[PDB]
Amino acid sequence: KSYVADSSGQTYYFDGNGQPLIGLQTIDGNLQYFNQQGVQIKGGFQDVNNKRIYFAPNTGNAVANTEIINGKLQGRDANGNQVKNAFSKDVAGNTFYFDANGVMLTGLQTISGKTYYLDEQGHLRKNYAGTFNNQFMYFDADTGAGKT
Amino acid sequence: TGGHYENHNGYFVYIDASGKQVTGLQNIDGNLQYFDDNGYQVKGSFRDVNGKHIYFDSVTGKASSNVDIVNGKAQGYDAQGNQLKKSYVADSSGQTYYFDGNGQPLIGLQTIDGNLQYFNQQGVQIKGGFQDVNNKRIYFAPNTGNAVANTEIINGKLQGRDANGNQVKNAFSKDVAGNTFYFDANGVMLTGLQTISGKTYYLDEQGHLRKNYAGTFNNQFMYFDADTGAGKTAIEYQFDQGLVSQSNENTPHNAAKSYDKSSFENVDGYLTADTWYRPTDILKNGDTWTASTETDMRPLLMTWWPDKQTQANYLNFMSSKGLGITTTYTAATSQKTLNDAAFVIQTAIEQQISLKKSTEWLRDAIDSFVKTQANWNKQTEDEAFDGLQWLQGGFLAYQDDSHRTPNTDSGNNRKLGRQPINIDGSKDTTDGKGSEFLLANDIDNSNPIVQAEQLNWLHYLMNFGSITGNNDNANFDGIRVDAVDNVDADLLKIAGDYFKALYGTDKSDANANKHLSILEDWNGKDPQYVNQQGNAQLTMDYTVTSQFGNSLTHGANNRSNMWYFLDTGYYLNGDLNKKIVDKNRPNSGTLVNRIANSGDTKVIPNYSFVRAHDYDAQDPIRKAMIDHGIIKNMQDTFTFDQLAQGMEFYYKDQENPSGFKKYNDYNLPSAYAMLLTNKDTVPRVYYGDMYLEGGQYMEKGTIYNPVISALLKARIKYVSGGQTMATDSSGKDLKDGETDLLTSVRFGKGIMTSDQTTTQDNSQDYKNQGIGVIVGNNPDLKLNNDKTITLHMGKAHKNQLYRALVLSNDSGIDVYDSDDKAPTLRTNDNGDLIFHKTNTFVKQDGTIINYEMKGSLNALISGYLGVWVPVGASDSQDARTVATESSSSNDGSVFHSNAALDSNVIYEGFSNFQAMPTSPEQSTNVVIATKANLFKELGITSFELAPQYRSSGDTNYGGMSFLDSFLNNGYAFTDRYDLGFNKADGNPNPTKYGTDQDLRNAIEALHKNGMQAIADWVPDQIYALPGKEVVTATRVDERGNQLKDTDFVNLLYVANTKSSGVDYQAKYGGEFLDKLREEYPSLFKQNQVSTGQPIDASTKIKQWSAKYMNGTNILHRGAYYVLKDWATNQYFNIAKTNEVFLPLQLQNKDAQTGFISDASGVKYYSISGYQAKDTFIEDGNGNWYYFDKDGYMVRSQQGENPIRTVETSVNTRNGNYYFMPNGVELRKGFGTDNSGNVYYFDDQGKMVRDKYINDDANNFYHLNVDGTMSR
Amino acid sequence: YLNFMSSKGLGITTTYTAATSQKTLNDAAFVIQTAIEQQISLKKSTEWLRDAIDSFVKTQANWNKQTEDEAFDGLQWLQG
Ligand SMILES: OC[C@H]1O[C@H](OC[C@H]2O[C@H](OC[C@H]3O[C@H](O)[C@H](O)[C@@H](O)[C@@H]3O)[C@H](O)[C@@H](O)[C@@H]2O)[C@H](O)[C@@H](O)[C@@H]1O
Ligand SMILES: [Ca+2]
Repeated sequence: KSYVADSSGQTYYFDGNGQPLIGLQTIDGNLQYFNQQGVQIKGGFQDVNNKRIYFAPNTGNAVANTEIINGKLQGRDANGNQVKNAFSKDVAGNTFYFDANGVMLTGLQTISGKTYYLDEQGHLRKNYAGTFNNQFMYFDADTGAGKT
Repeated sequence: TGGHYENHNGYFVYIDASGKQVTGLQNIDGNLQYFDDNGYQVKGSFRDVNGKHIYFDSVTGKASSNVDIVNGKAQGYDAQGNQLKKSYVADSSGQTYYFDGNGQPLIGLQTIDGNLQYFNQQGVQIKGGFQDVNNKRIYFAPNTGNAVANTEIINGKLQGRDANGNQVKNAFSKDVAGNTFYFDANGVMLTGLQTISGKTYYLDEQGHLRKNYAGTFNNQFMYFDADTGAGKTAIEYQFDQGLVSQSNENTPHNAAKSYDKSSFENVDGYLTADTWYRPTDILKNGDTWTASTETDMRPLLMTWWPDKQTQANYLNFMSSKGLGITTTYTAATSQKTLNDAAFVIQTAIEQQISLKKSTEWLRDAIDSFVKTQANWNKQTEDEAFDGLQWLQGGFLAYQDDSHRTPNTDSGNNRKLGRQPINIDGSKDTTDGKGSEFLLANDIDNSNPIVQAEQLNWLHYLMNFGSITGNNDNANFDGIRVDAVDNVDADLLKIAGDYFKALYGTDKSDANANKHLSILEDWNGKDPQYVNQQGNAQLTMDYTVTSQFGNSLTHGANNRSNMWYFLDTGYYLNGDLNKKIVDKNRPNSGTLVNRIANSGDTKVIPNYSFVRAHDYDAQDPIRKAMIDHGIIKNMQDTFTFDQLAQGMEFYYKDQENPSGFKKYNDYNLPSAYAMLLTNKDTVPRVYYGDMYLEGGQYMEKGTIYNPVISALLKARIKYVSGGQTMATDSSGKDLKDGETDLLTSVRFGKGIMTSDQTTTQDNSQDYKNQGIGVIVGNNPDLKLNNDKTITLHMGKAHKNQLYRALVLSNDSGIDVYDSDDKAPTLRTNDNGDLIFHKTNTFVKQDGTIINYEMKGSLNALISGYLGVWVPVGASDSQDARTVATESSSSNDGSVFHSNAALDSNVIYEGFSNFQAMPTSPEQSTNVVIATKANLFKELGITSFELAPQYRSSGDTNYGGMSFLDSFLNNGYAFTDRYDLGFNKADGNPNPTKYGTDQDLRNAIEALHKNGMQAIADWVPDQIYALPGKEVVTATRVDERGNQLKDTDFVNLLYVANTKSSGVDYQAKYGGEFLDKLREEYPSLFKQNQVSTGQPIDASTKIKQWSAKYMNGTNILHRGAYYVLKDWATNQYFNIAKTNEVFLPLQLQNKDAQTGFISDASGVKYYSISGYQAKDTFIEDGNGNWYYFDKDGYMVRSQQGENPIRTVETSVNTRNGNYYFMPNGVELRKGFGTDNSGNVYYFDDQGKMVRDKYINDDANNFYHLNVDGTMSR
Repeated sequence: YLNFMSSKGLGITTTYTAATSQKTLNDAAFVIQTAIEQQISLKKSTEWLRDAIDSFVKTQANWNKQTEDEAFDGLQWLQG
């Protein structure tokens, strides 16, 4: 019931019997994946079951991430479900918003009666002041929502 | 649970199940959130509740860890709002602090958990950069922040920095990427070949140390170590086993008493890892050798092993069970030592046999050990889950291999994936090839003998009552074809022509319709093939089932508009005014256009549904169990108790008054309203929409029951004539007034158009017929005050009074059983019922009523639904059209979509997730008999019964069990002809649904009530066959295509393929064919498409075996469970004494094993004593070698190319390898040829071509087509 | 100051912020002054307070090294 790093800095988890876990496993709250050889997947996607999940670079924990499918950015949540009508992060730390059709949004966007500013790259901008509606608007450091 | 989320002025509010707006901290459905005094929700800010300081996330508003500047200083906090001590915390901007014993952040250099880290003046952790701490200079890692060696470019020269921040001089040092460099006395990185401390290393142009790199460095070959990159000469042989004799004083004793089936447990003559044999003598009690008696069997692995690796594992494993000194033995261990050790284990074994007076304990020890080994478990079977492999872990295709496995040869049959669109194999190279493999053992339906047997079974079912009870009223009338796309499409023709011959289905609609038959045919091109072939069975119409998913049935919020139901593209330019049909579209659209269907243009006859036993049931019900932790995987095995618990949550979710549904489908009444009013379709109704899918059969009705029941009885009364369909909508996007509310109308018996005022035959039936349906998918729909919505009931219904059958509102859907109890409304001169935002309706006598055209949300709807009928309907009014006896059509076809066919309704009267009957009286088919009446009066003309076949149950010979099997639903079965017969001891043995008598009584009862009974025809597979055979097998995907990266090709495998031969398949198999060939010769003379052959009744199938199968799901036995000699690659066998092949130890001959040099080269002998020829061999230290046809290891010469092309008996291994002077195969590394060109060789030694290749240190290289490295 | 003196048993232990109303803080400084004069009479001394003030003063960034930009590169290695 412990992790071990080998010579190459690869990571296994051995259970109650000393035998390595394979496949999807939940360590406490943490969700992790293990390949058929018992090695922990770190810093990459992985098609477990029906869904598709990204696992973090050093912790190896399941988290939201974005990848470019065809020529369009797509968003992936912590459960491996693609994101529609919601905000989702990538591992770098940027937040994006994806519409009903799963496509990332760009520019100034009014959602649920509040207004957020997304740059050319689709990054949600926080602590950003600018004349957005041709009228001054400061975008919150908290949630990026426009205040007057 | 049970409170909705609302957004006001940009903020989230939560309104309770109580109906109260929520303030304060609240754990809602497992998420911790906060709302201020106005009831708005907080995100990306900290709040104080009790003595807790809790941050909530900026996206979700969910409680999680952060750092707050509190007064002057930084302080960390957890998810529950406790100040953290001696822990890391990451803040909102992804930055990291470490807070000490007092909660105060550490600053400057520090060591934690053996890791050296730095913190800036504010206490933030430095990551991914250098840092001048003290006098020195240290790099800290990107994510961990731990101190590590790194290199930076000073001036134009790379420099190296170690973990302590000192620059590196006269040593090796890494960079973060992973590359090693060497730096000289003057600190400068070195290049090229370098000799340091009496050893030589190769550094490329970039100064990277190259490991596992072969190349001619001194003009003389040199292999650079995988460990440290130090050059070896590769002249010393690395194998540690010289040629040794194994024979000794025990050989003759442990030798086999006989070389045949007497003395060897076997399958089809071959041996397996867990084979036991009869040794000549037995070391009884470990004391005295005594001749063996027939019953004294012992395990092969006590005496023999396939390789030293396995031998060493056996010894260590048995040691661990108390049998010997516990040992660490490796393949490197000398053979002599291992063999001596095996005998001391043998001794201990014989001692525990005398002590326990048993061998069962050993059987279990051997079994356990055998599954330890990768070659004898699934790891060598390439488990995968993409495609239909999702079900069972992957498939094996059996092969025609007359040399090794002749009982298993199919006679050049096994045509795979001859689905409708690929019946002639013309799409075998594309994705259009059918997925022949689905579940369990896939039957070879491309073999004419098997095709005949499927027809025998078919006849048996259509005459089940005559055959099993001499009751001619207990016979099935039609069929459902399970898994059409996974079988050879010949079966359709076979079935079609049978029905033609016996029932004259191609004569008339009355004959055709007396034997209603349906197809589970999911491919999008199946409908048009079925129609080209004359519609012998009805195709499904997925296009409508699909659109229900998108527009009503699936999801909340985003849904396709109701507009999509029209498929306006059917008409040219979507011009409803002009209505010119589009002759040449991209082969798309809904199957039957219903915008203005006057019955004038012929369409493909079909059945349609909203749900099925296997559509929108299986997945939801399991997602529910997963979500409540009852199982972990969709494939996981679950018990009935596990299912019952999960079902409670499923039901709770289904009937949720909130109106939100996590697992269940939305708008089901509204979906059925459309299904049951549509022209040119035979609707099918799912038991599970009427009664609950779990527990006992008909135990409790669903909430939707009354509404759907009403729709069904009204369909008998009012549904006939032409149809129109429109929406208050023009496309994806809605203009100002537009509601996207759909209006569907039927006119009455002879009325085919809006503007038609009377029938041609002057029948008056039409006046009290017809129906109006209005449906929306928007529960928040509110009309403009101006807006009016219209049902054009038609010019045949001028000035007529209409009354509601069904109306939605905010608490449910009201259902009106008769004209008096319902609100009426009268049509105008043109025959339109006009509706406004606000309506005041009058009952015919009773009262005046108020009603808003308002979207609603509750358990029974998320949208709008209104249905209206003409008042004054007779009690026995019947709008159906009876099918005519005349030969209406010379088109050749069987079914025709018309008013007669549309007068049918199929009821799929079972669920896969029903519980097992608690008593005989509650068995499904007993209940069906007593309740037949009820279905007559809902207008069901055909009752689709579950598959009646005896469940294979919990029986499982290897590989993944499936839910069909362990839930006993009847899709997984062992005996195809056992439908609930008693045990031969006389005792009852019902299926899940009851005995054979219960079934015949159930079928008769349906005929007594004017309904047909449909038999589920399941020709694709059969489960859990008790007898083993040895097949030749290749690992394949659903389509029977070999996996790309598999070495499992044409290997011998023990499968479970043979039937009991004393079952009902044996009794009734092939019996009725002779009778039928005599009576209808043409059936047996007609050629099938896929084969060019007719069916072959010259051979009867009373017992299944592998020769009639295409394959199986993987059985977790291993690629080499069937034992083989590595040297010759010949498998051991003892069937026929003329062609015996055994290890020489077992024949008391001398088995010599090991590597031996001679003047020509090196040779190798396997443990079984044979010389290695034309095979690859792995030594005890893990190195691989290739021995050519002559028997000599391949090795590179001075001045010659080390790269050698191999063509072996083992085809999968063919390729280009790089053999060093001592014969070692290069693996996972670069190799230079004699000319200085570099190539790369993969995990298995093979050359790689035409692709980019990546490195753990992020170096990228390219390999051209010819193999060379561009880089 | 109010939080620090509170923690020594001199008042209700408090989280006060710069956001707290000036009125509330001033009232609270007086209830602390009162508590102070009691422990001065009780101990008949002011040294205890001298040590309490010293300690509190160095708590504050403007009154300790944090606003002095401590560095150790070059000869600054010797004394900061
Ligand atoms: O003990 C493991 C490790 O813990 C720290 O590093 C963890 C992790 O911290 C960052 O990412 C965390 C993540 O947290 C929230 O989701 C934020 O809102 C995100 O912006 C943020 O990324 C950091 O980015 C990662 O690089 C890092 O792995 C300590 O720093 C380590 O020393 C310690 O070993
Ligand atoms: Ca098949």
